[PDB]
Amino acid sequence: LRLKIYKDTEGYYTIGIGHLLTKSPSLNAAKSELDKAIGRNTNGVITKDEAEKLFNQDVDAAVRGILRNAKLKPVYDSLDAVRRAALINMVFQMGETGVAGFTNSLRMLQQKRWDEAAVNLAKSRWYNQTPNRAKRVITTFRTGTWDAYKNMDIFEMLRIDE
Ligand SMILES: [Cl-]
Ligand SMILES: [Cl-]
Repeated sequence: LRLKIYKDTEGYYTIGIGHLLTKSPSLNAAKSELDKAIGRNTNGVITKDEAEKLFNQDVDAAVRGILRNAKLKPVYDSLDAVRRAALINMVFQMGETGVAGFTNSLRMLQQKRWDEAAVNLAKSRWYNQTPNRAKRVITTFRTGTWDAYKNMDIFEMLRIDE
């Protein structure tokens, strides 16, 4: 959808399907990151094919972040496939270290206390800053369904949220 550099909900330079380029306030710094990611002089604009390539890599990266993380892996391993997509969604948005910080929520999720996990996940900066997205992800954790995305797989889910 967005094939030119934009800022994300935190004001950070981004392109494509939520591909964060840099936290630097320099648009030139962001353009340099873009060119390095794409492998050419893009001047701040990419193709659809390029956007989808970065997206595939970014999803892979989020899965790899979980599997390499001592706190996230055992939660991920305990979840069914639909709830695993909710966890990948969080990591995609906030990064592995950020999600690994939800210690209490992760525990509740591992215990399969879905309603209590949902309540705990909402007492977060995440929820207060991106409540509609957070509500969709949380409903996914609570129900183990894709109901919140009705009007599926992790790629489609992120295409919707991002
Ligand atoms: Cl992202
Ligand atoms: Cl709580």
